Order: sequence, then structure tokens, then C-alpha cells
Amino acid sequence: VLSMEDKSNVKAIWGKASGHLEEYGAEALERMFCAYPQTKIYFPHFDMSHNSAQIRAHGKKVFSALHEAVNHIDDLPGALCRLSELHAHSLRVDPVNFKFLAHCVLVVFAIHHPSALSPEIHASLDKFLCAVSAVLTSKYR
Amino acid sequence: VLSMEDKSNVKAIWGKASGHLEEYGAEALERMFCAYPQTKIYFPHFDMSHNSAQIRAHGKKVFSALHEAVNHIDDLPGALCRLSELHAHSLRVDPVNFKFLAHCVLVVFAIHHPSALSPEIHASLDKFLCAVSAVLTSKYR
Amino acid sequence: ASFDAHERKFIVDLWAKVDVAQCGADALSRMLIVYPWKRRYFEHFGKMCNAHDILHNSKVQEHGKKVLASFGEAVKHLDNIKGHFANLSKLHCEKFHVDPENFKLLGDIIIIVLAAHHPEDFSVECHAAFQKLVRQVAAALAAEYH
Amino acid sequence: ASFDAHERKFIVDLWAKVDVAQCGADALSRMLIVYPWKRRYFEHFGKMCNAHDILHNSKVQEHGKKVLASFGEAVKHLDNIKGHFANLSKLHCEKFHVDPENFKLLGDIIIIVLAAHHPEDFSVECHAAFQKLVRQVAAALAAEYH
Ligand code: HEM
Ligand code: HEM
Ligand code: HEM
Ligand code: HEM
Repeated sequence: VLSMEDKSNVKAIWGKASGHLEEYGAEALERMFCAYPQTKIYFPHFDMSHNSAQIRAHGKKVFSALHEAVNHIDDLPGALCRLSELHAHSLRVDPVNFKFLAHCVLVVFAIHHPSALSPEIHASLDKFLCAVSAVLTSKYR
Repeated sequence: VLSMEDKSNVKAIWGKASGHLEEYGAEALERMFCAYPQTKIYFPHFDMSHNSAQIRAHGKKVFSALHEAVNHIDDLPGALCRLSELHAHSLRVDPVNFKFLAHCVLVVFAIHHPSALSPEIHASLDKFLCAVSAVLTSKYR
Repeated sequence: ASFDAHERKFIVDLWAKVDVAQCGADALSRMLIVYPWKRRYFEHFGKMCNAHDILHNSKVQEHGKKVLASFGEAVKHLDNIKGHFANLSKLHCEKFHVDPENFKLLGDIIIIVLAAHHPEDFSVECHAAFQKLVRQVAAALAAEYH
Repeated sequence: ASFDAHERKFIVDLWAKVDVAQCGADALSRMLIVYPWKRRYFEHFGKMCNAHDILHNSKVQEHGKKVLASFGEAVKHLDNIKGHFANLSKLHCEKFHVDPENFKLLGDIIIIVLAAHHPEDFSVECHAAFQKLVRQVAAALAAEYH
């Protein structure tokens, strides 16, 4: 469960990514494909070159979805309902993969906002990304 | 999320344990202490002999709590609120341990009710025990 | 660790009573029903939309026989489990692309299948000897992952 | 796998710029704040009720220095990580009783600490070389668990 303090912490750190959703999202995907190359099997059709149009476009959708989740942090199951059906039922993504992407998102915030991602903010943002991941692996059938 | 079919499956299999809460709970603890000996560090004060009074008494409390969770399967966060504070905040039990006990509960139902624990019932009961475990590791602070 | 003489007796005496074809078919079917993302790795075996499809799929049934026969070779190489499974570790990593956390989940489903088929034999101490075997086989199948 | 020459250059060049005492104190503090159950393993270091207590605990600060200095010996034994860490694996298993899943969580927190302290250096390829190191050290610390 995310507390009131966690919810304010997540909103504050997420506001730093305003204006940067495509850039930060592209970087988070590029770091996941490089550091965890086993995730590339989900994206056989992608050009995996640096700043490819497919990776920038996909990165922007991922971060846009996270941005909507931050705005609806009191009801993540409702905000992420369609995406949970896509990942769990249609794509059958192995749940271990949500941990790899959540880690690459934290690394992107540590690089761009190192002082803003203090130990308490890190704890809140880690709690938020686990909560998102739990909604996205909730519909396997 | 547990479906309507999952909820009926969990109620049906749990009804087999009626009358046996102390026995099945004692067996689930004895199997966790033997198969996963690292869990014994939480219970330094216990007599670890077979059918010890402490293990029978503790087993009965665990299964009684699970029995109440089955009866309140639509609101597990509310039914298990006090127990989540005890395990996460007061005892600081490492979350890996909830998987060991959930596995030992399934083994106890496979031994006593092998035909009742069919593949679809197994899937429902595994989903219920993950849901219980998720409420009990939700309050680490 | 090494298996002691009591753990070995438990494992050898029980394995001799196991119907490997039946238990293997059951175990593979249960893992695809209980952990549905695992169906992606096997999508060449056909459609696996639901438990009914999985229980009636002859390819799933035949593959589960081979997997538990392979697992049962551990019982004859208890001193050398990592070395016996190194090629199969490589094959899972490179050809099948299976995430190594999944090996622990199938080991937990084999314990359940054995418990249900041999309840009088699957004592507290017998279970503990088998929990150590499945933990070592799952580790050996994860070992050539690079 | 073995580290190739490009992975080695990334790891060696970056480690030479790391303030190990500062990074180690930061990493240990963050793991107790982000994963609060880990406080149980250290309950002899004092009360760790909240992040303020943890950030001002001199024992936590000094221990984190030793842990990252120890981790940094991997950089000089890239060919022999499992063998270099076998005693420390035994000590964690038998004396400290630490569950081996926790080693992966501290490796992920070291990546974050390095990323924040060295952002221009922690390129996509540098991160991937360090992700392979922390995965091997975490595996070496889990290896003498029996
Ligand atoms: C924070 C976690 C995640 C979020 C918020 C997220 C979000 C999204 C969104 C918004 C889409 C686009 C859907 C649409 O266009 O309607 C998508 C598609 C997809 N996602 Fe994710 N995702 C996440 C994690 C992952 C992970 C871990 C994987 C696999 C490693 C993955 C694999 C895919 C794939 C393969 C597609 C389809 C892409 C295509 O067809 O071009 N996602 N995701
Ligand atoms: C299904 C999961 C679990 C349930 C439903 C459960 C339930 C309970 C209950 C009902 C109590 C008694 C509280 C009271 O008397 O007010 C208790 C105490 C406790 N539980 Fe659990 N528990 C679970 C899992 C675990 C696990 C995984 C561990 C550690 C490996 C654990 C360690 C303890 C300990 C150490 C106590 C205190 C015992 C004492 O002081 O004698 N529990 N639990
Ligand atoms: C006890 C653990 C395991 C054992 C002993 C085992 C053994 C085997 C064997 C013997 C084969 C046949 C190799 C060949 O000659 O081509 C195989 C294939 C395969 N295994 Fe496993 N396996 C295990 C666990 C798993 C798990 C957990 C997964 C995925 C969730 C998996 C996925 C596969 C796949 C996808 C194939 C290829 C199927 C085919 O093309 O016929 N295995 N395994
Ligand atoms: C990168 C991973 C790790 C390394 C390199 C490492 C290294 C060390 C070292 C060098 C010591 C001192 C040994 C001695 O001379 O007594 C130690 C002690 C200890 N470590 Fe770790 N460690 C790691 C991960 C962890 C994790 C994840 C935990 C628990 C969450 C943990 C818990 C402990 C505990 C409880 C002690 C004893 C503390 C004391 O009594 O001073 N370690 N570790």
C-alpha cells in the first residue's frame, strides 16, 4: 500500500520527467535491451539501434502510461486495466521482466535527477513501480 | 485478482480441511521447518519435536487465520490487517518465507485430498495463497 | 551439499515406485495451468487457451514424460547433478530462451505431484530429501546461463 | 560468461573513479530504507526505526564502506569471482543467516548509487558491463548455500 507521503514523493519526482517522456522512456528501453538482452525476444520487429524511431515511439508510450498512473495513483487497477490484459493475456510476458524495466526506470531517474532521487524518494518510487508491475501481472489466465 | 470460479474452488477445497485445522496446520509447519530449515530462526523458543504442543498450537492459529481469510475472500486486506502489521512491522519476516509456507500448505492438501486438488483447483488455491502472502508483506516500513 | 545416506535412501526408494510417464504428464500440465505465461515458451505445441485444451494436448503429455525422465537421471548422478545437466542448461538458455526463475516453479509442482501419488511414502523427512533434489536440479539448469 | 575486453575496460576505468567509502555508505543505507525487512539481519547495529535513524547510524555507515570495498575486490578477480567470494558466501549462509535472494537486491542498489555519482560515465554499455558484474557477485555470494 502507498501512503500519503509516498504518493506526494512519487508526484514530486515524476514532475521532473515532465517535458522528457520520450527521451527518458527511450533511455529506459535502451538500458533494458542492453543490460537484460533476454527482453529483446518480445520485440523481434524492432530496430534495436540507438534512438531508433521504434524505440523512441515505444519509450514515449510507456512513460505516457506511467504518467497517467501517477495521476490516478489511488486507483491503479482501473488506470492500467487495458494494459494488464495486453501484457498478461495477449503477450504472456514472463513476470520477471517487469522487475528489469522497473530497475531501468530508477537508473534513468538517478542519472538525470541524482539529488532529487534521495533515499526516501527512491523507496517511494520503487513502491510505485512494484504496484504498477503488480497490476500488469494480475490477469494471467 | 481472484475470479468467481476461483473463489468457489477455494471454498470447496477448504471445506475438506474442516475439522482438521490443528492437524493440517501442524503438518504444514513441520514440513516448512524440515524442508526449509532456514525458517527455524523465526521460532527460537519452539520445541521442534514432532507434534510438540507449541507446533500444534501454532499450526491451529495459522490455519484458523486462513479459514477466516476464505470466509472474507472479497476483502483480504481487511481480514488480515492485524497479521500484516505483526509479520511485516513487528517480526520483519523476509518475504521469501511466505512462498515456503504457501508451498507446504499445498503439499498438505495434495497428501490428504489428492483427487480434490485437481489442476484447476491447484491453480485457484495457489492464487489464494499468493493473495494472502501479498497482504502479509504489504506493511513493511 | 552432498546427499547423506538417509537422504539417498529416501530418494532412491521412492523414485523406484514412481510412474514417470504419468507423473511427468501431470507435472507439465499443472505448470502450464498454474503459471500461464509459461505457455509462450511452448506455443509450437498448439493452442493452450485453457486447462481443458492443455489436459487434452498430446504434445504436452508426451513432453512431460521426457522432462520427468530427464529429471529422474538426477537420481543416478546425485554426486554430479550440475555436471550432468550442463548441456540441457545451455539448450534452455540459448535455444528455448527460458527465464531461469521458472525452474524453481516446476520443481515445486513435481513435489506436489509426488505427494499426491505417494502419500504414505512422502513423509516429512522424505519431502525434505526431495526438496533438496529439486533445488539442486533447478540450480544445475540455471548454471550455464551467461 | 568471461568478461570481454570492452566490458573489462568499462569496469576498470569506472571503478578507479569511485569513492568507495561514500558509495558504500550510501548503498547500505538505501537497502535498509528501500527493503525494511533487511533490518532484522542487522538488529545488533542499533534501532533502525526510520530513514532518519539509518542515515545517522555510524555502524551502518562504517559497514557499508567494508561491503563496497569487498565488492570492489571483484574488479581485480574478474576471471575468478565465484572462487574469490566462497568464504564470504559461507559466512553469510552459516553465521549471518541471510536469505540469498537479498544479494540481487543490493546489486540493484549499487547500480543506482553508481549511476547517480557518475552520470556521464554510466553509459548504456557501461551499465550493461556493471549489470553483468553485480549478477556474478550476487551468484558467488549465493554459491556456498547448502
Ligand atoms: C512499467 C511497465 C510497462 C508499461 C507501463 C508498459 C506499457 C506499454 C504500453 C503503453 C504499450 C503500448 C500499447 C498500445 O500501443 O496500445 C505496450 C506494449 C508492449 N509492451 Fe509494454 N509496458 C511495460 C512493461 C513491459 C515489459 C516488461 C515488456 C517485455 C519485456 C513489455 C513488452 C511490450 C510489448 C512487446 C508491447 C507490444 C509492442 C508492439 O507491438 O510494438 N512491456 N506496453
Ligand atoms: C499464510 C501465512 C501465514 C499466516 C496466515 C500466519 C499467521 C499467524 C498467526 C495467526 C500468528 C499468531 C498471532 C497471534 O497469536 O496473535 C502468527 C504468528 C507468527 N508467525 Fe505467522 N503466519 C503466516 C506465515 C508466517 C511465516 C512465513 C513466518 C516465518 C517463516 C511466520 C512467523 C510467525 C512468527 C515467528 C510468529 C510469532 C510466534 C510466537 O510468538 O510464538 N508466519 N502467524
Ligand atoms: C526439471 C526441470 C526441467 C527439465 C529436466 C527439462 C528437460 C527438458 C528436456 C529433456 C527437453 C528436451 C530437450 C531436447 O532434446 O530437445 C526440454 C525442452 C524444453 N523445455 Fe525443459 N526442462 C525443465 C524445465 C523447463 C521449464 C521450467 C521450461 C519453461 C517454463 C522449459 C521449457 C522447455 C522448452 C520450451 C523446451 C523445448 C520444447 C520442444 O521444442 O519440444 N523446461 N526440457
Ligand atoms: C554485494 C554483496 C555483499 C557483500 C560483498 C557483502 C560483504 C560483507 C562483508 C565483507 C562482511 C563482513 C564480514 C566479516 O569480516 O565479518 C559482511 C557482513 C554481513 N553482511 Fe554482507 N555483503 C553483501 C550483501 C549482504 C546482504 C544483501 C545482507 C543482508 C540483507 C548482508 C548481511 C550481512 C550481515 C548481517 C553481516 C554481519 C554484520 C556484522 O556483524 O558486522 N550482506 N558482508
